[PDB]
Amino acid sequence: GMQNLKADPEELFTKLEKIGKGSFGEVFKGIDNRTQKVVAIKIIDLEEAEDEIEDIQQEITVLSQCDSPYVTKYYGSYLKDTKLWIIMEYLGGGSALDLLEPGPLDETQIATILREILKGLDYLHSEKKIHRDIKAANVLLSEHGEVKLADFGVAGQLTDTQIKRNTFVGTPFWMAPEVIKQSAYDSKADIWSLGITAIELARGEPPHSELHPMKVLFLIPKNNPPTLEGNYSKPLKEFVEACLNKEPSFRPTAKELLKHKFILRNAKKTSYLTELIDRYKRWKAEQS
Ligand SMILES: CN1CCN(CCOc2cc(OC3CCOCC3)c3c(Nc4c(Cl)ccc5c4OCO5)ncnc3c2)CC1
Repeated sequence: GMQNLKADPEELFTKLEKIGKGSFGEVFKGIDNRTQKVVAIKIIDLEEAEDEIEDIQQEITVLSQCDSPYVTKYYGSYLKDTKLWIIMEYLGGGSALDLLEPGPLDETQIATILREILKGLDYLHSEKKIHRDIKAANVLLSEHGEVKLADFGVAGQLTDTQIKRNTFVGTPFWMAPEVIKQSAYDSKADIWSLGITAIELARGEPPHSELHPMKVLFLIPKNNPPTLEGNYSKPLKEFVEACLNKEPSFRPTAKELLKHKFILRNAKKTSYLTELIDRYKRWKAEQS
């Protein structure tokens, strides 16, 4: 099971104020009392959240096996009475979805964000892991513009005896057709979700965003794949099209997409993304 579970978290960390909800539990800011670095603490009431427990175990397992600058760093899991503390690196720049709220991105920002997402997917997929919930809300940034994949709550693991998954998980607007159909699928599902995320970064919202999620559960397998419509560069449109193939084996790998024209021509230093982070802080501060 979970061999490296720890105890007595408050000997090592200080729990500070609530900073969000992780659907499983609450998320708190915290301090590593050893380094004085800020951490993010997700507290899960084990007494309450009873059948997502197998998902909790899954999230912990996957995280404890990841070591990448492009994946939210995992400190450890701590048992404390009826509570499980999952302690991770704090990322202060908000999510990519947050950064969209004040207005449109330009294609340099879109490419920069996508390139780092792609480095994350390359890492995960090389580790036979599948994120299965790629969307802007699960892409978090440090206050200086580093970009990491977050929320491994439904991440899947492939093995020598299980080469495909088939579980119905993810977020409907971003889900690949084969996942909705619960066919046998793999990392190529993440590549479809990446394509929807590209549209989301460009347009602000995924295709079908105004419809009830249950509707899209039939629309996505039925309809032709979405395309990126509007006045965007040809390489961006082709990048999206490449990802959004109904046939999974025809989608490129993350490795391959890192050499796409759109990425090569437009991605720049992640530090430039602090402009976006500042735009959000400004916007959020004057929001009524
Ligand atoms: C103007 N600003 C307001 C302050 N803000 C800081 C952003 O704060 C976070 C919030 C987190 O919680 C998430 C809840 C789900 O949506 C995304 C935000 C962070 C986070 N969450 C987290 C997730 Cl998603 C999954 C497992 C976890 C987690 O914490 C420990 O275990 N992780 C890291 N940093 C967070 C910072 C800036 C803008």
